[PDB]
Amino acid sequence: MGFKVKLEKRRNAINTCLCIGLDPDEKDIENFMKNEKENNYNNIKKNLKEKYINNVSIKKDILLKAPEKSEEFFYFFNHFCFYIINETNKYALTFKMNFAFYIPYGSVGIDVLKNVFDYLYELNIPTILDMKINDIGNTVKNYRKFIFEYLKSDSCTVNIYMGTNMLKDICYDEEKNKYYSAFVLVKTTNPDSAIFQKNLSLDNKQAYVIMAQEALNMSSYLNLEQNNEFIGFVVGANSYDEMNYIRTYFPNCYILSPGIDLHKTLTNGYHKSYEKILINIGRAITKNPYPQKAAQMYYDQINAILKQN
Amino acid sequence: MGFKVKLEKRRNAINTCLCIGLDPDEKDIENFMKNEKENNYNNIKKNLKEKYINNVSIKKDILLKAPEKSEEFFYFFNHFCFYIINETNKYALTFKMNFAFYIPYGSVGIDVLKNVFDYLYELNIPTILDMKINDIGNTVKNYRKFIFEYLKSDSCTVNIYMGTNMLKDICYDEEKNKYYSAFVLVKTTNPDSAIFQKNLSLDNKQAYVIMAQEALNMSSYLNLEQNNEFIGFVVGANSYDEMNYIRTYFPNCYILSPGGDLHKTLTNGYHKSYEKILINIGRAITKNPYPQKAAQMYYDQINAILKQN
Repeated sequence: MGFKVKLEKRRNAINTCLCIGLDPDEKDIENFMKNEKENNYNNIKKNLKEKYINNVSIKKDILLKAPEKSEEFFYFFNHFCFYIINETNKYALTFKMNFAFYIPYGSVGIDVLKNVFDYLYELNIPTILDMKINDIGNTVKNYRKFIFEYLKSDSCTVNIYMGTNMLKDICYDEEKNKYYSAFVLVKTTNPDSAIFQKNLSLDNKQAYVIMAQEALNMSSYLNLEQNNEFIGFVVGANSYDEMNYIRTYFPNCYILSPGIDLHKTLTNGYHKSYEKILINIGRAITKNPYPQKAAQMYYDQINAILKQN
Repeated sequence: MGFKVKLEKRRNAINTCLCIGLDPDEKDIENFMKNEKENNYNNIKKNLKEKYINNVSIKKDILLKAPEKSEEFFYFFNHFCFYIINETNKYALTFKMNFAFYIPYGSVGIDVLKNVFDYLYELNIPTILDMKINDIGNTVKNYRKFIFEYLKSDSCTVNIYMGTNMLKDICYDEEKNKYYSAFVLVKTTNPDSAIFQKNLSLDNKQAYVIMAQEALNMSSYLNLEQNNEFIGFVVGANSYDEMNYIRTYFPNCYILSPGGDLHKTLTNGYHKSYEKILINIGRAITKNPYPQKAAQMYYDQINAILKQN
């Protein structure tokens, strides 16, 4: 009942700040399908035995079939995500799905995305939708409906360069009086991020500092924190200077750190409530041949730095 | 054969720079469905009877039925868009679809969007997908695939606040040796737009000015101009001062102007090749009870102001 309590409770249960990124590309699905057919559907038959696969709402008929060839891509795309979640959810404080990977095939990927979020909700695992949404206020409400109503995601990523007021139409819904969490793009992984995030300035502060300041001001205006919701910051893992600054001048804020030296990133943005520094690791786990092992490795590496801090 | 070439021929054929925005909300579909049920599906039966409806690729069986109640919403959503396109397409230089309106219901809206783009492609009408995409380079290729390959869109809107290099991954595909057009967000409609677009600055130029030149530097770098493609700007119609600066200091640009006083907007950003100043009208046409007249009305006004130039 609120993203902060759900994050707090889950953090107490598993004591890590690892966020697992599920961003399946075309190679992953064909390799998964090729591997599954070669090795007698070991993972698929384990998927079909897990409890919540019965609760997904899109094409459950097709998914629960043993291994209709128009649905072949849908079948393995959906089972690949279930396999990654089933293998690795034990080490994940949260799961972050990037919408770009589910859209390039049309509706079929949104159906998988919908199943993935339904599966994660059934598992009561906190979710983040990485869609970097941005638009004018009334148009933006369609994104809020899709993200927080259709997918029932716990939070999402936002590009507020078009204004901070859009956060009012993402993080709050007057018609149901429900509050939602968001992560705004502050400092990002690309090498040319600095052209606008850094070189732009106002009142001698850099643009990402102004954007972060603008975000938190809207968080207090909307009363998010009071309703167990928040507005957080996306800070690239490689951005050590900026990450240190954000934690220094903004403690109490939630940071989501994609693009991954792990020790430097965690120590710079550490917090006592370390669900306030989510470490996103994606391809390193999903493309690793033993995802549960790879996730367990990164789980231990992050627990080492947490106690050694 | 090229977005710049396609706009050129279509502009001379119909002599207008009107861009019609197809952004159907939930009420638009209910009102259309209520009207169709009362008047024995007058417009729906007019839609089915047009030649090009046969070239849509999703749920074609369902669409060509006359008026299984689960597909009811899909049926009227798709036919409403077909109705709007059929009524107003002869006055439109291009059609701009905003992705936000097609996603809030899950996969079902993407199926409609795909049919709308398939329908418009067959009509050889230029398209713009208003998705305001932004992401890191390799993830963004998924958007380029969705926009320019799946929907076969002619152009799209881009938020380059995360870096200009992402335009390299949108407007060009080395793997397929294809070039695409895009519109970059420069100055936008909202009242809180000024916090980052205006107040942020570098060496005393405002953020939209440096964003705009950074966008065009990537356009010249990518050789878009040679390949009959371009990178344009999204400048709000209400932003008269900024529109004035953009047209003079970057002439020969493509400008897409959503969102006042139409006369002031057009003459401020007018160009001899006036397909370089697309005028977006959405709610005024699609929510008007007589769309063809409203499209013809706005068509005549903008054709009239063109003569005073």
